[PDB]
Amino acid sequence: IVGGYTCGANTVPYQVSLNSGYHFCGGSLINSQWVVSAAHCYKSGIQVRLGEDNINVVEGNEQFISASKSIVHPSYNSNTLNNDIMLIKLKSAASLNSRVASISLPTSCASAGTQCLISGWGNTKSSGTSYPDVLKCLKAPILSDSSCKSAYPGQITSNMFCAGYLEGGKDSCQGDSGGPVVCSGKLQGIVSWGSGCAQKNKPGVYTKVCNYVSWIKQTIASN
Ligand SMILES: NCc1ccc2c(c1)CCO2
Ligand SMILES: [Ca+2]
Repeated sequence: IVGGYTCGANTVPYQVSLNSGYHFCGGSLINSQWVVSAAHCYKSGIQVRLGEDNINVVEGNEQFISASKSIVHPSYNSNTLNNDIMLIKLKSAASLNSRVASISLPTSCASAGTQCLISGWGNTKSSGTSYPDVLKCLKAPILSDSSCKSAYPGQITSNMFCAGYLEGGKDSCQGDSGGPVVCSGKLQGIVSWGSGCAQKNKPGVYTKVCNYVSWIKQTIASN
């Protein structure tokens, strides 16, 4: 996250870290057994780390649970990033508490102008490279379809939205991938892509979660 703030420990209780020897992506806990992330975060050998603040220090609220199964969306295209969503099942159910909690799925698509919270352990510099240990946060609005399209000609599908600031300075960044965009207590986006971080006229692009709720529910019901 560039241009964000320190969230505070365990203040974003649905935020997980995906670890394969090191943090490599965010995700969102959506029930005791399942996490939502980006398809471009897929790999084998994932351990889900819940209850994290400092990802380099055991602070006392963590739960570490290995994935039993990954399900990339049927229609994910890794060249266009259309349908950039996957589900990860945990080998055991997480203990839910005030610091480890699921985030609700949307029942309707959010509108441009809605305020959201984006979080993660990604790079905090737009030029340069510095990875934080503790979780960073950013409040950012959803941008209109038209302005998203204008920023990225011929790249924004109906499964994507932009959020952030056209003036730049405040955005998600590499290592935030797969993490949440939460708006009014609902998971509306997944950190997906963009062009650099926090550049003028290049806001973040996010997977539009409301389009995937019935796939998510049916997948959970049979897996
Ligand atoms: N600035 C949005 C954005 C830019 C780059 C990036 C990500 C997000 C996740 C992977 O790398
Ligand atoms: Ca920790």
